Amino acid sequence: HMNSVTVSHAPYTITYHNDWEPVMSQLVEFYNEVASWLLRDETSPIPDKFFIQLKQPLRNKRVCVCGIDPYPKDGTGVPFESPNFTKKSIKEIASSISRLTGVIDYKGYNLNIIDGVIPWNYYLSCKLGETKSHAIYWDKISKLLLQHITKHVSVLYCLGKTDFSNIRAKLGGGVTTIVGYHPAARDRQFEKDRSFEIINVLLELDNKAPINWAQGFIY
Amino acid sequence: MNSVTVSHAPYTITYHNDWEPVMSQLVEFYNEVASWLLRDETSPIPDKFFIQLKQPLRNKRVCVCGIDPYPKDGTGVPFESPNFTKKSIKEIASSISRLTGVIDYKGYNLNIIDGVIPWNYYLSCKLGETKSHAIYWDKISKLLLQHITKHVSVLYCLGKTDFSNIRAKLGGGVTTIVGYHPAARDRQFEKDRSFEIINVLLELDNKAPINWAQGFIY
Repeated sequence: HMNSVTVSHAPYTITYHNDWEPVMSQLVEFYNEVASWLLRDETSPIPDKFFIQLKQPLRNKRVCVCGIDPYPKDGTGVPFESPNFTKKSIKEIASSISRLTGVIDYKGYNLNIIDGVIPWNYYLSCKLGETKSHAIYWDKISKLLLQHITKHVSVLYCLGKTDFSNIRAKLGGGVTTIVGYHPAARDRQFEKDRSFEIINVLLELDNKAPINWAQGFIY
Repeated sequence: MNSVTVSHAPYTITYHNDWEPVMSQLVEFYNEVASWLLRDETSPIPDKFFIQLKQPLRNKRVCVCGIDPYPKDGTGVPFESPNFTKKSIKEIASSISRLTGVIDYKGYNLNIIDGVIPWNYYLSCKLGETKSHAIYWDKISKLLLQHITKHVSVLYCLGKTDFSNIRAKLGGGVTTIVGYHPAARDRQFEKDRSFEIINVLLELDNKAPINWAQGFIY
């Protein structure tokens, strides 16, 4: 179910799943407006990995786990992913799921291999080593894409109370938005955060299947 | 424990200390719209508009919210029913009855429950007309709800259609659930699990549960 459109600058070709179709024209238009600017910065991730998450189906997703932007370094295009399992954020998320599920022995963790879950970066790049530095470039695109995502998922789970302090939640909507502590914050706080369990309670209340968070583990 | 003056009726607003950081803008916003708002007969009466501001907020962990007051005989206390005839509070009491096991009762009040603040998003309607003062309360409503959600752990909105266009900067801290309106005649509120799930959500947020049985009047 894959398609392809072209943008005037790198990565030139953008692959996407059918479910993203209603957005892709405005996306191409918007990205052509800012690409020349942001590409003059070296970025995390690299341009070829900006949009790889658009390959994912959305209709089978019921939970979005969203961070504000990619890792300052070594981003892969897949939000929170750390191939060698070294980034603090994914390690803490893993520790939380470890205590939750009883899985003690694991090599890594990836939110992208969990049924029903799509991990998301609100901004799709940052200047290398500088968090939120590409906000002005992704702004319009960021609203466009997230709004489309929340047309499919039942729960939007944002990580970072400061980062998402001004997010406007739509009540009725059929989408519940919760904002938790950033996993790489301070004074634990994220560790005692039970947002993953809360999500499943919300899902089951909405008569949806719950998330099997243990699926994220890599052995 | 406090008081401020406004230019139109009810001319004065009494409030608890916890509402202090909001009262500056509230007076300003109310003076802007009160003139048009007051040309209609309202439910509730102007002197009952803000009586829920007398409630403490620091000791509240659950907000139960309707879109606006009942079009007749509103008391300023959301969902309150003196003679216990409004279908809303009766369906609610019925649900709480099943949850708590309390069988015999002659009434129910959400406003006498520790940790719970009943709320109406819009603070008035024209007498006999539902959702008619949305355009006057809009700014005020966002301000007051945002403040509440700085304190409560769970926000329970009743009426999916009613709240379908409402957006809010929740922040927190706050888990939101939106359920069917209790007075809906196409729905069976007995099948609603919202009240039961609230205490689960509170436990997951490491808070004490709500004792819903405190609502019963005997």
